Amino acid sequence: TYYSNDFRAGLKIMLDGEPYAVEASEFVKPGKGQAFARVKLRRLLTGTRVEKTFKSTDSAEGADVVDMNLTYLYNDGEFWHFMNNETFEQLSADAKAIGDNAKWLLDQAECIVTLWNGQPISVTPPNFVELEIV
Amino acid sequence: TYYSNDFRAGLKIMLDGEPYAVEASEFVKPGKGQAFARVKLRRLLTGTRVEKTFKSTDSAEGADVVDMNLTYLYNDGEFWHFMNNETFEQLSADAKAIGDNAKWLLDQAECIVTLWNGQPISVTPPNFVELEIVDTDPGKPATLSTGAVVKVPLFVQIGEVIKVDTRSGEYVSRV
Amino acid sequence: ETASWQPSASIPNLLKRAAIMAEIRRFFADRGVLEVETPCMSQATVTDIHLVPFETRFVGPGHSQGMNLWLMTSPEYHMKRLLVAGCGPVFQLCRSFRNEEMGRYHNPEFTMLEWYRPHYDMYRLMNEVDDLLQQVLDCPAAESLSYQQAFLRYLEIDPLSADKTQLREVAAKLDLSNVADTEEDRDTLLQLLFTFGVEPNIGKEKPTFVYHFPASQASLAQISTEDHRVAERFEVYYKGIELANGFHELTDAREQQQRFEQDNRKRAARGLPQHPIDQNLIEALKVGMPDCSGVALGVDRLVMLALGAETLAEVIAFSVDRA
Amino acid sequence: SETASWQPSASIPNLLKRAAIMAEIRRFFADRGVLEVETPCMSQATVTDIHLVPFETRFVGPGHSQGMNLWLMTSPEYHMKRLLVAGCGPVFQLCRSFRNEEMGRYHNPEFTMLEWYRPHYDMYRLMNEVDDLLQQVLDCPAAESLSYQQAFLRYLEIDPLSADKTQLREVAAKLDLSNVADTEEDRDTLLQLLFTFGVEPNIGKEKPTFVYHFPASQASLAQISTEDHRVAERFEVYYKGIELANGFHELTDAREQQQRFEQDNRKRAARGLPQHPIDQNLIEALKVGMPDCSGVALGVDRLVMLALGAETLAEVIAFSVDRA
Ligand SMILES: NCCCC[C@H](N)C(=O)NS(=O)(=O)OC[C@H]1O[C@@H](n2cnc3c(N)ncnc32)[C@H](O)[C@@H]1O
Ligand SMILES: NCCCC[C@H](N)C(=O)NS(=O)(=O)OC[C@H]1O[C@@H](n2cnc3c(N)ncnc32)[C@H](O)[C@@H]1O
Repeated sequence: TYYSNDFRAGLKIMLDGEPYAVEASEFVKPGKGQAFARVKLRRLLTGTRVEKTFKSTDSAEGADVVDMNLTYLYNDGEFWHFMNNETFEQLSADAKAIGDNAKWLLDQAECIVTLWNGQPISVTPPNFVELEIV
Repeated sequence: TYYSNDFRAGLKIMLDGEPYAVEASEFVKPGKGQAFARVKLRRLLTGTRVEKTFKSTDSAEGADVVDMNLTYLYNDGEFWHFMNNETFEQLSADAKAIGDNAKWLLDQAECIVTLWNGQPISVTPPNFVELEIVDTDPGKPATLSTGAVVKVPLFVQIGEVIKVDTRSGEYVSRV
Repeated sequence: ETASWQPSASIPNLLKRAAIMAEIRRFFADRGVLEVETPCMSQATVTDIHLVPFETRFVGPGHSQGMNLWLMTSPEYHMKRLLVAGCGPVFQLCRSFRNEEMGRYHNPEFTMLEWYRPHYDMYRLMNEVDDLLQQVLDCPAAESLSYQQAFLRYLEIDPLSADKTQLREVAAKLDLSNVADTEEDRDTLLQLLFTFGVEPNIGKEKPTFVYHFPASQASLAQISTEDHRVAERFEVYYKGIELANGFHELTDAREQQQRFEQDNRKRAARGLPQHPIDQNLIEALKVGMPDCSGVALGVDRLVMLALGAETLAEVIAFSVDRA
Repeated sequence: SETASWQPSASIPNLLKRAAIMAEIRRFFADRGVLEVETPCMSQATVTDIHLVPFETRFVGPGHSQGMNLWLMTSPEYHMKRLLVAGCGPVFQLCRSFRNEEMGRYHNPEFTMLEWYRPHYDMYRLMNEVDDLLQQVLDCPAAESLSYQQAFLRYLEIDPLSADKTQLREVAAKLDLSNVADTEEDRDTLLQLLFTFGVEPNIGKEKPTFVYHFPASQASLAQISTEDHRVAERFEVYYKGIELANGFHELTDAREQQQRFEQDNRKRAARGLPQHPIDQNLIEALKVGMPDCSGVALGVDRLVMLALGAETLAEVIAFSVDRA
């Protein structure tokens, strides 16, 4: 758990059931009012930006969100497969997880995958790919 | 039991065995210097004024000094005798305590006796006393029943009683 | 750049800041408003619920006695004592302190500009402030909105009648449920909605005055005689920055003492320490203070907006971080 | 008898005249292009100056945050010197300063200070500027000025720079001060005892009196004279029995300055006084480079007091401690 006034950028926290990344935080305390934290967050499960308010005494649960640089295997039109050259483990990313990236996911290539609690939710393709001109 | 910068007019303190009464205390602390207490005191044994510096940390032990109204009764070459109107007890003051007021004491006079540890260290007679002239010639010097010599007008003769101001030792008027 | 020994404010910025200070003194000198200097330390403090002062202890010469003191959160109590003493209109540019307060726009110690105007109602005072913001910010005459119309405009809700349920869902639309659904204090709800629903959309082009705050948020202001629902309190905002808080001062000793007593009851009920009521201010109020209006403005914030700096630390020689 | 406590300690007329004096000082520097700066009242570090005891406070951050102790500034010097290094040029400040364990006719735990710094001014050129200010505000004549030495001869007929520790106590016994001198083993301590109770009460009677070139040992943060390394480039000005200002040709060597602080702490440890961590921000700034300059710290309250004919600090302060 982290305290409202520790919300530095890059912090992953659990909120109302979802994982978020802290983009920025600001201290707010209006005339005759209590102290707050105005936080700009990254709603991971949908890639959108949201803003939230917290009491300076509020806190949040750290969330499990790491970036594995797993290698892309192939997709069966529905799932995109990745593997760990060390762990030997594989993971499947659905269409919403890989999102608007399948365009550059060329068979056999290392990618940076953001997984929340093990399973992927974000796919970051190394945008230095050499592709075909069909 | 008292601190330098806590000294204050009236406080009775001890300094090298002698009793002193504080008149004024001033906090002093110069640039890059330590703190002091520059104070003015009255050397109670010599009715003298005096000034000295203490470190702000320095302390002084209290002193048992108190005034008290007593009535002078008599002198006998050894002690001047006064009496406590309340307690019914008496005190004896030597010639040091009587200081220079011996010549103003008349049986029955109310006097302010400054006591230190019980014993008297100074005596204050009434502001005005009424004494008879036991010798003088047709201002001019006159001798009082107390032995005191005062200047009076030329038209004042022996047998006449006058009032003198014991503070300035001057003739004030006739009685 | 950032080596800690270096000042957080740039020399160029410090040069202009000074110029604005002089501009401010002049402005008051031209209006015959006397300057005064009140203490930074005091045996008394304020009961205001959300403020938490600094404490320090005075020990006399030679380690004799001891005495706890509080750093002034504002010069207000002392200046009210002065108004009663008969000082006439006065202002002050002092350093104030507020613990637990640090951020982009807050520093534990900041410069406050506070002045009182005998015989000026909330409106005549506000006009004086506007004239000051116009000269320093070089902007147009501010706009004036009532707390009531500010809510209706930006949140289509009436803070004077709406109830916890109706306004708790406005909080959900602003996505503040996490801090609202669990709040049972109507005033705290309003503040939550105001600071996050109205403040950020206010004063975009020119500064904006908002008056008649709810009576519950009067602080030391008088309650309106017309509408007992609002107080003679106002604040002014610009570019999303809160610049000053002022009001038609409460002059009834009785009522003023009750509010302080309430502040202490609210603090204890929350686990916050209670602070002794400043008897001097009370006593002076009993003697009788002139009908007047006062206001406190955050100088650091004025300078910040005038030089277009992005943070308060940029217009302060040394913010706490490196003080 | 006394007026009710809610009331200010100084008369309103005095408060108005104080404001006029305040404006008069700002005008004076504004006319000479000296920049006004406001430095912090609270700081992570304090001074090591042996006889100063600073106020202390605790800063707690928003929400859950480790507390951080802070000291209230006894003077703005360390910040202004850092500002000097940052290239601010000639600057001055009218700030509120704080010093614990100081209460009296001429001291207030909190007081107002006028402190300014002149890049490339030597001790004498700064004193002259102090002279201009005093004449300006007090409307007195041009001050006189003597060295710490010739000031000691002229009143205690002793050469401070030479006179051994024994001759020192004789002059002490002369003015009845032996109660603090005899057991005293520090040469500068006796020298200070003599100076403030032997020279200060006799100077500045008719007009301000500057006293420069204090022993190299009482240099504080001032340079030691290049010529006579027995004295330090430091001066103090007095008037009507009141110490008004303390200034000096600033020590620019960071290496030297650091050691000096280390020596304060040791002298402190000895005296059983608490030690204080050396302000690294001042040292780091000194390492980068502080132009040669001179600074002075003037007690405004005492200046306003003299100007108004008041007899105590409390009569020129809105609210004295007992009413604060
Ligand atoms: N009776 C006169 C008005 C009283 C106002 C009341 N005492 C008060 O404090 N209002 S305030 O809004 O809390 O503060 C006034 C201004 O001070 C500024 N301020 C407050 N806290 C800080 C901090 N911590 N840093 C910088 N500036 C600050 C800001 O502009 C505020 O609008
Ligand atoms: N860097 C050059 C200036 C150094 C100044 C040095 N640090 C200093 O403090 N000198 S001082 O003599 O100790 O203080 C300067 C003046 O501040 C005033 N002063 C000091 N302490 C007090 C108090 N306690 N109350 C009121 N005025 C005070 C008085 O005029 C002193 O002469």
